[PDB]
Amino acid sequence: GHIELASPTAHIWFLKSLPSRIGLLLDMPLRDIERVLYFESYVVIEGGM
Amino acid sequence: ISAAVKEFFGSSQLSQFMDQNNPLSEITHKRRISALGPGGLTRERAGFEV
Amino acid sequence: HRSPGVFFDSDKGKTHSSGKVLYNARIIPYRGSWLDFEFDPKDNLFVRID
DNA sequence: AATGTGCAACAGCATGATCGCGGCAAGCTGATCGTGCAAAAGTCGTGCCAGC
RNA sequence: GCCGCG
DNA sequence: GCTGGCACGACTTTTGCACTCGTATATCATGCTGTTGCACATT
Repeated sequence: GHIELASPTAHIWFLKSLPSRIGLLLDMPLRDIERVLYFESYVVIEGGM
Repeated sequence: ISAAVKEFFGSSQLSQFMDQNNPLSEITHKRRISALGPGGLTRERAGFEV
Repeated sequence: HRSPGVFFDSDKGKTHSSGKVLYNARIIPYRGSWLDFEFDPKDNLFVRID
């Protein structure tokens, strides 16, 4: 069986461990991703102009 | 009131079945000092000195 | 259990591996929250609530 | 002579801290409403024929 | 959760 | 003639339905990572 989440969610397995896989894949500190993942701050994409 | 007093008297850290082998084990269990308990310390959290 | 009051401790002086002995005072109430006063090896007072 | 870079010290957090066995109580405690309507399903009081 | 056994 | 299990027209019960408001600590021992402070080479 399975559950459709209707909203993307993060895997605590990879987000929260001392060598954070997603954190160093993004080349950005864990605190920024933790803050953006809990709606404390936004993150922008593209916006070259 | 009744729930709190019964919960303490029946199901608590320091209210245990009294041993009944001989009168000696009874009398020993009655006058016992336990360092554990609610406001006390846990087994794994005690060092050599205690 | 520990009688409520004031207790000074020395942590045996092996915390920062510099040989500097750190003294900490602690106020334990019968019911409430404790107070800690601790020393930073740079010789700075510090207070710890709860 | 003022300046940018790489190295090191201090704080916070994750991890694990023996193996079997026996016995006794108490928690183990655990619920999302109604909604009001068709739509369906089921049920009940009643009448039916077939066996003795 | 507690107590004990080697 | 006497009796004892089968169907029918009202009544009665269930069910999707998906729709909103609504009290505590005190084990050390170790390793790893991140932030900040400081010595050294540079124009």
